[PDB]
Amino acid sequence: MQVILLDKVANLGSLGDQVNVKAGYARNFLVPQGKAVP
Amino acid sequence: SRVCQVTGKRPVTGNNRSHALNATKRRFLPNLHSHRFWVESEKRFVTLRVSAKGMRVIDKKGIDTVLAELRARGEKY
Amino acid sequence: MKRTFQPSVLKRNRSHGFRARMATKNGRQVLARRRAKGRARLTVSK
RNA sequence: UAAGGUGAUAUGAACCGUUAUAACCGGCGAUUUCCGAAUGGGGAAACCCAGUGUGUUUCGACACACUAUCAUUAACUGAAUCCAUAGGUUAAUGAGGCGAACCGGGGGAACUGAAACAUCUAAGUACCCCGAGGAAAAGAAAUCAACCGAGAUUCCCCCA
RNA sequence: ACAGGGUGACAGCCCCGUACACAAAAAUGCACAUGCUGUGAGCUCGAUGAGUAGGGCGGGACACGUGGUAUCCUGUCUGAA
RNA sequence: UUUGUAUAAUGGGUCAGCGACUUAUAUUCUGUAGCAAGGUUAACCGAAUAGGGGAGCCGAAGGGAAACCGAGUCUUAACUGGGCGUUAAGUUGCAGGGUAUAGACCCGAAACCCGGUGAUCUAGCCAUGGGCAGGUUGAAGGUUGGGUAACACUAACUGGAGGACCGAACCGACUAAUGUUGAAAAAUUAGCGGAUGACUUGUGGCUGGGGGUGAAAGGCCAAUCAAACCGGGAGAUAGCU
RNA sequence: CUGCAACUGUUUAUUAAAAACACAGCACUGUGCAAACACGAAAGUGGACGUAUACGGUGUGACGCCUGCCCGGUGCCGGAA
RNA sequence: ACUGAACAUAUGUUCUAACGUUGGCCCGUGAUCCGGGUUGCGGACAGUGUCUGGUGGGUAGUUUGACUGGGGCGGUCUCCU
Ligand SMILES: [K+]
Ligand SMILES: [K+]
Ligand SMILES: [K+]
Ligand SMILES: [K+]
Ligand SMILES: [K+]
Ligand SMILES: [K+]
Ligand SMILES: [K+]
Ligand SMILES: [K+]
Ligand SMILES: [K+]
Ligand SMILES: [K+]
Ligand SMILES: [K+]
Ligand SMILES: [K+]
Ligand SMILES: [K+]
Ligand SMILES: [K+]
Ligand SMILES: [K+]
Ligand SMILES: [K+]
Ligand SMILES: [K+]
Ligand SMILES: [K+]
Ligand SMILES: [K+]
Ligand SMILES: [K+]
Ligand SMILES: [K+]
Ligand SMILES: [K+]
Ligand SMILES: [K+]
Ligand SMILES: [K+]
Ligand SMILES: [K+]
Ligand SMILES: [K+]
Ligand SMILES: [K+]
Ligand SMILES: [K+]
Ligand SMILES: [Mg+2]
Ligand SMILES: [Mg+2]
Ligand SMILES: [Mg+2]
Ligand SMILES: [Mg+2]
Ligand SMILES: [Mg+2]
Ligand SMILES: [Mg+2]
Ligand SMILES: [Mg+2]
Ligand SMILES: [Mg+2]
Ligand SMILES: [Mg+2]
Ligand SMILES: [Mg+2]
Ligand SMILES: [Mg+2]
Ligand SMILES: [Mg+2]
Ligand SMILES: [Mg+2]
Ligand SMILES: [Mg+2]
Ligand SMILES: [Mg+2]
Ligand SMILES: [Mg+2]
Ligand SMILES: [Mg+2]
Ligand SMILES: [Mg+2]
Ligand SMILES: [Mg+2]
Ligand SMILES: [Mg+2]
Ligand SMILES: [Mg+2]
Ligand SMILES: [Mg+2]
Ligand SMILES: [Mg+2]
Ligand SMILES: [Mg+2]
Ligand SMILES: [Mg+2]
Ligand SMILES: [Mg+2]
Ligand SMILES: [Mg+2]
Ligand SMILES: [Mg+2]
Ligand SMILES: [Mg+2]
Ligand SMILES: [Mg+2]
Ligand SMILES: [Mg+2]
Ligand SMILES: [Mg+2]
Ligand SMILES: [Mg+2]
Ligand SMILES: [Mg+2]
Ligand SMILES: [Mg+2]
Ligand SMILES: [Mg+2]
Repeated sequence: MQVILLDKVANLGSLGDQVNVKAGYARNFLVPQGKAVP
Repeated sequence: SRVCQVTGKRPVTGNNRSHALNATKRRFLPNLHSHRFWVESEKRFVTLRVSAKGMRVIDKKGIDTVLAELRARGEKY
Repeated sequence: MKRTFQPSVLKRNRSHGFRARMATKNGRQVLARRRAKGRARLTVSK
């Protein structure tokens, strides 16, 4: 799943970076926390 | 009922077939799971009973778009 | 000797009466069949 | 429309009528107990028991009308929890039940045949379920054809 | 008008009918005519259906039993232009 | 029905009425009629048993797996060969014989499957009520006296235990006789077992058919049980009578 | 005098009441609780408002004296290089 | 597949955010259901779907020849002299 980061996430990247994460990581953590978006 | 709220997937019947081609009736069930979805717009979690396939659809179309389709079909959540 | 039919009106009505028949779809099918055939007496109900 | 008649058993009793409110026939109305989806609650169908509001009262009581559920919409209200949402209340609109066949869909046998029997058959038949209509369903080519062409669906006769 | 029924036996002319010609205060069906309200046709410029087609696995429907087996449907896992 | 029946093998008390080779479509053969190298139309149109409609079907050519060739063709490198063909009768009705598919001459299983109806009988359980004349026996415990360092132990009284005893009601059902087209589709008579209990009984409730329930007999589940009853698949199938 | 069953019970409604079934007692075994197990496409419910001195399954069948040898076969339990 | 993240060397440990909870408390609420909330405990395990090997009289459909001095048992079943 391709996501756009809205925050500095460790071993991933910084704000405004497109990165490919496992869907579960995005779906269940990054997005609901607000650390990323699609 | 074992029905996916997103896709409408439900149990379908078919056969088991032996090596000797004996047919016995069986069902194929959808891969259903209850999942809490974060609805960013409404600042809340919504629980849907969805197939794994339905979860891929939600990823692609977004939950807001999918919830609209549910409201159109008149399926509560 | 004690025979099989031992009447109780309460039991009769509860087992076979109109309201027992109306309680289930199969009971309602009994009434439909009996109406269709044109029975004078639909049930044991008196 | 009429000289007879008030349905029959059915005899008579009391009557009605004969030139047009006798009767009879047709259109439109009125009345339409109780049970039954049955819907105010309940219930062993044709019964038991209410609430609310209007009146009325000779203070004994009486009459009438409302009062189901669910869906949808709207309004108002409203938790945990700050917003909110869930929930709650009221209103409006609709639904439910029945029905011989025909129709679409969800499920779906076995006997039987195969001279046994398991693939296969019977048969997607019987049957159960849901839905719908006067019909239903199907339908306007990501279809065929064969280098020529045809031009949605359905039904009938061929092809066989 | 000899369809038919009835009448004390098997009736064209006894009765009721039949052929044929007529009929509606009222309600109502249908076909045309015409008021009114809603309706957007036509033209121009665009747009052209994605968890989809296709695929793997398991089944099903196609006359076709998976077979060398096309095409269709999809429970499961994927996935274009 | 049989090799064979007066047979003491089967069936029929008698009479009257009813009761078994059908129907549809396809196919082949025979008869018959029409037309004839042709014959005939289907659906449909038509008010038309007419007429239209020749889409088709059968026939006038076969040989070869086939391409293909064609009064020939196949086989073979090729036939002196050999196989199948070549000498005009077909076709459409109508009637009939047979075959095919259908219940297919009629009647008849035991069964299988599907949907319902049943626990008013009975099995188990659940709740709530009731019943058990009369007579016996005499557990534990206790008291008092004896006895012990204190216990222990011991006699009498008291006490009232028990799937305890005898025996009616009540519940059963061991024996015999009777009855066996019964008084009765399970009883009567004389005896018999239990009878304060793992007892018995009333009322209501729950469990449902490959299911229940079973102190277990395949017992019982409405006089029905190695798979209830009713309706349906259904005219199952029957190389048998 | 003796067989069988310890005993009271239970059973083939309608040809069997028994030596059959049950039984207290015994043993093996499963089960740590959302228990095993059972009914149920499921939700649930029984087990149990119990908790290993408990619950389920299996065999044996009061009590007395006892219950020998065999783990090759079949099962079960355990190991895993 | 639902199903994620670190770290060390496919395997382990740690983590929380999916998921579970038949722990506690709060609310809907007059409620041992259910849902929501808060929190704890488990935690990418468990569990469910599809696929797959094993096991599987627990259940189902069936099969289990003929001759024969009755049947069974025995013998025989095709070919040659
Ligand atoms: K009513
Ligand atoms: K079969
Ligand atoms: K056969
Ligand atoms: K057979
Ligand atoms: K005469
Ligand atoms: K006449
Ligand atoms: K796909
Ligand atoms: K004979
Ligand atoms: K005889
Ligand atoms: K014929
Ligand atoms: K002929
Ligand atoms: K030749
Ligand atoms: K001829
Ligand atoms: K026949
Ligand atoms: K009772
Ligand atoms: K049965
Ligand atoms: K019965
Ligand atoms: K003895
Ligand atoms: K003994
Ligand atoms: K006895
Ligand atoms: K027994
Ligand atoms: K051994
Ligand atoms: K062993
Ligand atoms: K939690
Ligand atoms: K897992
Ligand atoms: K088995
Ligand atoms: K012989
Ligand atoms: K002999
Ligand atoms: Mg009511
Ligand atoms: Mg009422
Ligand atoms: Mg009441
Ligand atoms: Mg057969
Ligand atoms: Mg209508
Ligand atoms: Mg339509
Ligand atoms: Mg006469
Ligand atoms: Mg395609
Ligand atoms: Mg596909
Ligand atoms: Mg393909
Ligand atoms: Mg496939
Ligand atoms: Mg003889
Ligand atoms: Mg003779
Ligand atoms: Mg004689
Ligand atoms: Mg004779
Ligand atoms: Mg005979
Ligand atoms: Mg005779
Ligand atoms: Mg030819
Ligand atoms: Mg006693
Ligand atoms: Mg008895
Ligand atoms: Mg007696
Ligand atoms: Mg006694
Ligand atoms: Mg036996
Ligand atoms: Mg019986
Ligand atoms: Mg059976
Ligand atoms: Mg049949
Ligand atoms: Mg028959
Ligand atoms: Mg002896
Ligand atoms: Mg005994
Ligand atoms: Mg005894
Ligand atoms: Mg007996
Ligand atoms: Mg006896
Ligand atoms: Mg024993
Ligand atoms: Mg078997
Ligand atoms: Mg069979
Ligand atoms: Mg033989």
